[PDB]
Amino acid sequence: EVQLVQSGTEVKRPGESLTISCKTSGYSFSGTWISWVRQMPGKGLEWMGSIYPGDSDTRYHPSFQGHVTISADRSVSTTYLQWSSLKASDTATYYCARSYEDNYGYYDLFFFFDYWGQGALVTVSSASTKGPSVFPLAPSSKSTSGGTAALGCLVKDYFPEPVTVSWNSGALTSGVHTFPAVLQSSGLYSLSSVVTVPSSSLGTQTYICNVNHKPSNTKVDKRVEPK
Amino acid sequence: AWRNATIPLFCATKNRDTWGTTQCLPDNGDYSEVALNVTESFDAWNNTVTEQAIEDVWQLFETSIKPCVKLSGSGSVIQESCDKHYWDAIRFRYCAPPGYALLRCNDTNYSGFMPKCSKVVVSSCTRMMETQTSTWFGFNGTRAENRTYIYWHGRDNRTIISLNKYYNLTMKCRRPGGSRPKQAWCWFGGKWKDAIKEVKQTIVKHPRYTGTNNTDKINLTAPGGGDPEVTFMWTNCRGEFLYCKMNWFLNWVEDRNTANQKPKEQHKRNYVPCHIRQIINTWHKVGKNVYLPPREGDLTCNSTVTSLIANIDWIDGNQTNITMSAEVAELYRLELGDYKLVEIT
Amino acid sequence: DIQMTQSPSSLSASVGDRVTITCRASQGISTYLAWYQQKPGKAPKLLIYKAYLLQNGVPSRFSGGGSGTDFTLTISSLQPEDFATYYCQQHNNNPYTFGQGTKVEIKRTVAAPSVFIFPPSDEQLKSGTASVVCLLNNFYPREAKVQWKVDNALQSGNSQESVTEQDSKDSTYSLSSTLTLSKADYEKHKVYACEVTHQGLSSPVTKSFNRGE
Amino acid sequence: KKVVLGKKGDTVELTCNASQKKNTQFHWKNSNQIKILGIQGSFLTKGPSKLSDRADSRKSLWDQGQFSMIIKNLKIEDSDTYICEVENKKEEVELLVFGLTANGQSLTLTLESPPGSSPSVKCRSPGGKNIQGGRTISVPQLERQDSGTWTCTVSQDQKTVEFKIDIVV
Ligand SMILES: *[C@@H]1O[C@H](CO)[C@@H](O[C@@H]2O[C@H](CO)[C@@H](O[C@@H]3O[C@H](CO[C@H]4O[C@H](CO)[C@@H](O)[C@H](O[C@H]5O[C@H](CO)[C@@H](O)[C@H](O)[C@@H]5O)[C@@H]4O)[C@@H](O)[C@H](O[C@H]4O[C@H](CO)[C@@H](O)[C@H](O)[C@@H]4O[C@H]4O[C@H](CO)[C@@H](O)[C@H](O)[C@@H]4O)[C@@H]3O)[C@H](O)[C@H]2NC(C)=O)[C@H](O)[C@H]1NC(C)=O
Ligand SMILES: *[C@@H]1O[C@H](CO)[C@@H](O[C@@H]2O[C@H](CO)[C@@H](O[C@@H]3O[C@H](CO[C@H]4O[C@H](CO[C@H]5O[C@H](CO)[C@@H](O)[C@H](O)[C@@H]5O)[C@@H](O)[C@H](O[C@H]5O[C@H](CO)[C@@H](O)[C@H](O)[C@@H]5O)[C@@H]4O)[C@@H](O)[C@H](O[C@H]4O[C@H](CO)[C@@H](O)[C@H](O)[C@@H]4O)[C@@H]3O)[C@H](O)[C@H]2NC(C)=O)[C@H](O)[C@H]1NC(C)=O
Ligand SMILES: *[C@@H]1O[C@H](CO)[C@@H](O[C@@H]2O[C@H](CO)[C@@H](O[C@@H]3O[C@H](CO[C@H]4O[C@H](CO[C@H]5O[C@H](CO)[C@@H](O)[C@H](O)[C@@H]5O)[C@@H](O)[C@H](O[C@H]5O[C@H](CO)[C@@H](O)[C@H](O)[C@@H]5O)[C@@H]4O)[C@@H](O)[C@H](O[C@H]4O[C@H](CO)[C@@H](O)[C@H](O)[C@@H]4O)[C@@H]3O)[C@H](O)[C@H]2NC(C)=O)[C@H](O)[C@H]1NC(C)=O
Ligand SMILES: *[C@@H]1O[C@H](CO)[C@@H](O[C@@H]2O[C@H](CO)[C@@H](O[C@@H]3O[C@H](CO[C@H]4O[C@H](CO[C@H]5O[C@H](CO)[C@@H](O)[C@H](O)[C@@H]5O)[C@@H](O)[C@H](O[C@H]5O[C@H](CO)[C@@H](O)[C@H](O)[C@@H]5O)[C@@H]4O)[C@@H](O)[C@H](O[C@H]4O[C@H](CO)[C@@H](O)[C@H](O)[C@@H]4O)[C@@H]3O)[C@H](O)[C@H]2NC(C)=O)[C@H](O)[C@H]1NC(C)=O
Ligand SMILES: *[C@@H]1O[C@H](CO)[C@@H](O[C@@H]2O[C@H](CO)[C@@H](O[C@@H]3O[C@H](CO[C@H]4O[C@H](CO)[C@@H](O)[C@H](O)[C@@H]4O)[C@@H](O)[C@H](O[C@H]4O[C@H](CO)[C@@H](O)[C@H](O)[C@@H]4O[C@H]4O[C@H](CO)[C@@H](O)[C@H](O)[C@@H]4O)[C@@H]3O)[C@H](O)[C@H]2NC(C)=O)[C@H](O)[C@H]1NC(C)=O
Ligand SMILES: *[C@@H]1O[C@H](CO)[C@@H](O[C@@H]2O[C@H](CO)[C@@H](O[C@@H]3O[C@H](CO[C@H]4O[C@H](CO)[C@@H](O)[C@H](O)[C@@H]4O)[C@@H](O)[C@H](O[C@H]4O[C@H](CO)[C@@H](O)[C@H](O)[C@@H]4O[C@H]4O[C@H](CO)[C@@H](O)[C@H](O)[C@@H]4O)[C@@H]3O)[C@H](O)[C@H]2NC(C)=O)[C@H](O)[C@H]1NC(C)=O
Ligand SMILES: *[C@@H]1O[C@H](CO)[C@@H](O[C@@H]2O[C@H](CO)[C@@H](O[C@@H]3O[C@H](CO[C@H]4O[C@H](CO)[C@@H](O)[C@H](O)[C@@H]4O)[C@@H](O)[C@H](O[C@H]4O[C@H](CO)[C@@H](O)[C@H](O)[C@@H]4O)[C@@H]3O)[C@H](O)[C@H]2NC(C)=O)[C@H](O)[C@H]1NC(C)=O
Ligand SMILES: *[C@@H]1O[C@H](CO)[C@@H](O[C@@H]2O[C@H](CO)[C@@H](O[C@@H]3O[C@H](CO)[C@@H](O)[C@H](O)[C@@H]3O)[C@H](O)[C@H]2NC(C)=O)[C@H](O)[C@H]1NC(C)=O
Ligand SMILES: *[C@@H]1O[C@H](CO)[C@@H](O[C@@H]2O[C@H](CO)[C@@H](O)[C@H](O)[C@H]2NC(C)=O)[C@H](O)[C@H]1NC(C)=O
Ligand SMILES: *[C@@H]1O[C@H](CO)[C@@H](O)[C@H](O)[C@H]1NC(C)=O
Ligand SMILES: *[C@@H]1O[C@H](CO)[C@@H](O)[C@H](O)[C@H]1NC(C)=O
Repeated sequence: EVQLVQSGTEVKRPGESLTISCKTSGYSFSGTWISWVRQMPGKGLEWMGSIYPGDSDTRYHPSFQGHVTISADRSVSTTYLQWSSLKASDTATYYCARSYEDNYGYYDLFFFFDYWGQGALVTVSSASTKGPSVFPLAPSSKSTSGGTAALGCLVKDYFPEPVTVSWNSGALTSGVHTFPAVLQSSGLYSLSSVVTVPSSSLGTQTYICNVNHKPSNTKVDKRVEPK
Repeated sequence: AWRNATIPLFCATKNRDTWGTTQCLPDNGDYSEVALNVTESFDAWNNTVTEQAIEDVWQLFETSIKPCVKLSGSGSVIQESCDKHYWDAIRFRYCAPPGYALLRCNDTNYSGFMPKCSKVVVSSCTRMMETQTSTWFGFNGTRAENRTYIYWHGRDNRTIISLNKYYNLTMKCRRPGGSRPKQAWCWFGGKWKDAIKEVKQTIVKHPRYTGTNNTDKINLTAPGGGDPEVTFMWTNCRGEFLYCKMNWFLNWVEDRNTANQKPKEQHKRNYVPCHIRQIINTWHKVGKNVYLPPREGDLTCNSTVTSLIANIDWIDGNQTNITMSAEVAELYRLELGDYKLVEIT
Repeated sequence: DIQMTQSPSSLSASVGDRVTITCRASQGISTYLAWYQQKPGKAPKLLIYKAYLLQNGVPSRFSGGGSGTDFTLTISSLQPEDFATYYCQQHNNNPYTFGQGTKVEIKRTVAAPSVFIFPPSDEQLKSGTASVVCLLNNFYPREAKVQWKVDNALQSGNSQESVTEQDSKDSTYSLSSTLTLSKADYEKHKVYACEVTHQGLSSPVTKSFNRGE
Repeated sequence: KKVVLGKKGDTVELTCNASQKKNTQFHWKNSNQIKILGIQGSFLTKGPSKLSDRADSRKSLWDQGQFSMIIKNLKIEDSDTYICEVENKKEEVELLVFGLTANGQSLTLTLESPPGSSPSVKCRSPGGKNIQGGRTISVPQLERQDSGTWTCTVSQDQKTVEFKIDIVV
């Protein structure tokens, strides 16, 4: 099988250099164009450039010319994407993408992408690794109706992503809504995880958050109780 | 290290060696190739190897079946000694002279125009190539594989299509003996209906094709008029030149609705009537050759059918014609179009 | 530089429906267009190339058409796995460009949001900031307007929203709105109110609390 | 654009500069893009166009580098813009075909034209009386002084073509 395997997640600061990579297998690396594609958060796909490893011929989208360098090493079947000086605006997901191979030679007519890497998350920010503060969202008279009540936790001020949130060590899965994190003016991330449960159970059953943030190796378990 | 080169090549044969201006050396028997770690450009038409092959086949053509009179379009009438002793069509290979080498694109993606081939192999000589001359179809070719593929001119809509070996396509021509000295039959064997379907499916998938994707509107098309070598399929058997009327075969292979046709041409048959001619138009130079009356006896020739010569014609998205071609030279651009001559320097 | 314009940006349909997306090129690209499918958190997947050719393995319910500038992608009978975003891409003109996407989400009966509100915890107040969370649960369609009011004073520029992906089973959305203030400014006012507008509501609904009660 | 004028029922020979590498296919096509003539090797091909029955080329000049299209028995409908094509290098030529017919008494020289032309006529008579017009020339009362051959000239912008008609009464 054809496989494009990219390097892992990256967290850098503005001004630093960065090289991410993509190692291929299952086909003749030298005889097919391979490209890099950017997907900014919540946005579409942008073709950045491509290289024909067999002779180092390169192409760049006019908006990325001079800001990135694409290269390849045939001895290890790998293509590289390099920035000399990162900006915060370079924060996005980056995809390795191989051109369609069986093009009868017409790579300029069939310049579409049949195999993709898993993607690489690249975060560029001046912020520093920081674990989250977890605050309870206690159920109240203003979080209840029809015998069902809403409660949750506020996972605030952490960098970088991601954060995982469980409820009662995974025993509670129904009604849970863990929201996608937002980026604040401070440069730190926040998110909330809420769950609806029967009001009758508030007095009896205990509800605890399970917040893990591996980048800072912080695990937290905050109990959320009424009043 | 090398650079592209244009220099005369030397030919090599296994049995007979002389014809016209051409003289070949003995074949050494080595058909090995070595893989290279390089990217190179290949082109079956802009190619000194196939250009030279076309010239040597022309030299062979006029010495294998000897004409009695050569009529040039200039007006010269040239008589020559002629008999019914003919040379069979041969196979020969080309060999790079010292200081030169032959590259070859060893890639199934090769379609006769490849600005970047990264599966290059090198050798001193080429494969053996078939030298028979015909229109419409190619016979006894050496390039058939278990797939259909197209050499498509990089700057035109000229093509030559390699038919799939799987379908076992053949042609048996026979002019029975007497005691009808100038008329015969040619029988088309093999799974012709599937082979043509696969040709059309192959065209639909090709990056160069922007016509209809409805294969019911893609059709083998006989030329409407012109020289007889164009309107009939042109071939030879036992030193006699055959001209075959192909209407019934086209009706049959495409399963056409023939009601709108003259009654004589409404038939759908896998065999076709052919006739022998003594005056032919020459295919490589403007002129006419005159040959002796047909020989006596039973004339029979069994051939594989390995290629289809055609232009792919469309002006919109509603109809595509695979127009049968009399461009004899395309046969040899299929035979050797994957080679390139380079100067080892 | 060829621009690809996809219509519509979003579209709702049910299992078994016949859906068709459009893509238009700022100039003619002949028949050289590709379609991709992308699901959240995963790489694009090629479906069609050269406008009408299906990649190996793609189910036959996918079909493509068009030439010149107007192209379409059609799914004959939508299946559960087909709910995703779809991109077109012209693939014969350097630089190569994509459409901005067409999202295909599940259809359901309109459902108004359950509005809840959470005052800031005392732990957070002890730390120096206050976060008021407004929660809209299990609504449809996704469009919603959430305005904050502090003592009937409209707030602007100090709140952030987050929306879930459409749920798999009941096909609704949820949205969180978070108002952030100093502990100081939070103790200078009394009424904090979350005003929600949405199609399933004939008049905007409000959820409010009084500080310290 | 080059323009060539022909007389109805006559023959015309359009020319094309056939100078390029060997084994380059040349084509004569009409404006609707259907082929009329073509070269394949040293063979002549003729297309679906049913004008091809009256179309031919001069093979003696194929060596000197000329791909002519000769059309016999010209019809008014043969008027068209024809294209000599070779690997997407086109050279056009507009052919216009006219006919000049006839019928004390009155003479009426009528001119037959294809749709889109704007022709003029300038006839002379045996006696030297000139006369001009558009579609038709008229001499309402024939003098008998002019029975003979009328040298006429038909014009279309820069180019002209000459007719000769014999008249009695
Ligand atoms: C695509 O490829 C196929 C396959 O190659 C081509 O088909 C071949 O075409 C050749 C044409 O030369 C056919 O060969 C000819 O067959 C003639 C008829 O053969 C039978 O009858 C004769 C008696 O008349 C028998 O002697 C034959 O016996 C032969 O077969 C047995 C069994 O294999 C052998 O043991 C024998 O030794 C024979 O080989 C057959 O029963 C035949 O007359 C003809 O012979 C002349 O030409 C050959 C070739 O040089 C000479 O060796 C032979 O001595 C004869 O020579 C006469 O003519 C030459 C000049 O023409 C003179 O110089 C001589 O002095 C002499 O007078 C030849 O063998 C072959 O059968 C056929 N194959 C098939 C499968 O159909 C296709 O043409 C090709 N297609 C295209 C488009 O190119
Ligand atoms: C078919 O032919 C092809 C073509 O020859 C062949 O492919 C080559 O294979 C060889 C290995 O056999 C490859 O050589 C490797 O190249 C690696 C990449 O080198 C480049 O990148 C280096 C790292 O860049 C980072 O760091 C630098 C320095 O700080 C920084 O500038 C960059 O921005 C980036 O951060 C870089 O260091 C390197 O620069 C060196 O070399 C260049 C070129 O000569 C020179 O100009 C520089 O001054 C400097 O000397 C270059 O930019 C490289 O990392 C790798 O190195 C390891 O192996 C070698 C031995 O090979 C050790 O000596 C070395 O210590 C390391 O262990 C190695 O050099 C080559 O890149 C391939 N070429 C291509 C085009 O793919 C195929 O193998 C052939 N196929 C077969 C079957 O034979
Ligand atoms: C092999 O054969 C094919 C098929 O014949 C041939 O394809 C032609 O390739 C040329 C380019 O070399 C194309 O010409 C381009 O046309 C662009 C606009 O396309 C539109 O208009 C076309 C013109 O037709 C009009 O006039 C005719 C009468 O003359 C009339 O019948 C038509 O209805 C129309 O009014 C038209 O053919 C075309 O329609 C086809 O294609 C579209 C997709 O684009 C498809 O939707 C239709 O169904 C139909 O198949 C369309 O309406 C034009 O913008 C372009 O101009 C620029 O690009 C060229 C190329 O680089 C530059 O040279 C030029 O300077 C400009 O930059 C150009 O004129 C022509 O459209 C192709 N024809 C077809 C049918 O596809 C190949 O060339 C052949 N290959 C070789 C090697 O010879
Ligand atoms: C390669 O194959 C694909 C199919 O796999 C093929 O796709 C077509 O692409 C062409 C453009 O090249 C389209 O033509 C346009 O059609 C526009 C709308 O036409 C409507 O009607 C179509 C016919 O329906 C009737 O007939 C069918 C039987 O044929 C019958 O079952 C129906 O019930 C009905 O009676 C219909 O197919 C078409 O479908 C659209 O909607 C369906 C329904 O959802 C959807 O499934 C399709 O995918 C498609 O989106 C549609 O309903 C028409 O407006 C447009 O005309 C404008 O543009 C042209 C020029 O482009 C102008 O000349 C004209 O003046 C207008 O401005 C044009 O006619 C065709 O509809 C596609 N068909 C399909 C099924 O996708 C490609 O063409 C093939 N490529 C080649 C090169 O052959
Ligand atoms: C260009 O090249 C294409 C091939 O690439 C070629 O296509 C061939 O077209 C013909 C028709 O033009 C095809 O023949 C038709 O097939 C249909 C469908 O067949 C299947 O399905 C039916 C059920 O619908 C089954 O019964 C059948 O067994 C098959 O499984 C047939 O329905 C057609 O039959 C009618 O027309 C025939 C004329 O050829 C008659 O012989 C037959 O009796 C049928 O007649 C009746 O119906 C007609 C309308 O349907 C009506 O007009 C008649 O008066 C009468 O009532 C027909 O067999 C053929 O399969 C295609 N071949 C391939 C390989 O696809 C194009 O013809 C060609 N174009 C040109 C111009 O050459
Ligand atoms: C030597 O040359 C011969 C002649 O070319 C060649 O035979 C051909 O082999 C190919 C490949 O094996 C055959 O192609 C397959 O054909 C079937 C038949 O279906 C078609 O025809 C019917 C009408 O009879 C149509 O209704 C139908 O729509 C098809 O057009 C196809 O079903 C095969 O498709 C598969 O591959 C597609 C992608 O390529 C998939 O989209 C499709 O769904 C099929 O795949 C499925 O099964 C796979 C296996 O589980 C799975 O992995 C996929 O995900 C998917 O689920 C295919 O097109 C062709 O018919 C043969 N032709 C003849 C005349 O026999 C020999 O193979 C060749 N030999 C060698 C050694 O090279
Ligand atoms: C693939 O191969 C097929 C078959 O060889 C080709 O089809 C031929 O195409 C030509 C031109 O497209 C056809 O000729 C045309 O016929 C039309 C219909 O004819 C009727 O009407 C006239 C007038 O009333 C009658 O005299 C006649 O008897 C018929 O009743 C005509 O209308 C056409 O004339 C007009 O269009 C052409 C261009 O299309 C102009 O040049 C003319 O000046 C005029 O404006 C024309 O005569 C022919 O009939 C087709 N043959 C068959 C068997 O179908 C395809 O063209 C070819 N495709 C490609 C891409 O090469
Ligand atoms: C030119 O291209 C052809 C076609 O790809 C090459 O021939 C092919 O070579 C491969 C590799 O030797 C053969 O497959 C191999 O088979 C062995 C034995 O089972 C297996 O161990 C390998 O993993 C691989 O599968 C393939 O069968 C063969 N195909 C044909 C049609 O011969 C050829 O080697 C290339 N030439 C050069 C000089 O590179
Ligand atoms: C045919 O191939 C040759 C190469 O073998 C091409 O030659 C080059 O042509 C360009 C432009 O004319 C020159 O700048 C190069 O110096 C040529 N190289 C050599 C080695 O001659 C030629 O252009 C090709 N012809 C076509 C029509 O593509
Ligand atoms: C072609 O012939 C071979 C044997 O020579 C046979 O195995 C194969 O099945 C044949 N193909 C068809 C389509 O009959
Ligand atoms: C050629 O085919 C015919 C008919 O199938 C057969 O009789 C004959 O033996 C075959 N071989 C030759 C050399 O004619």
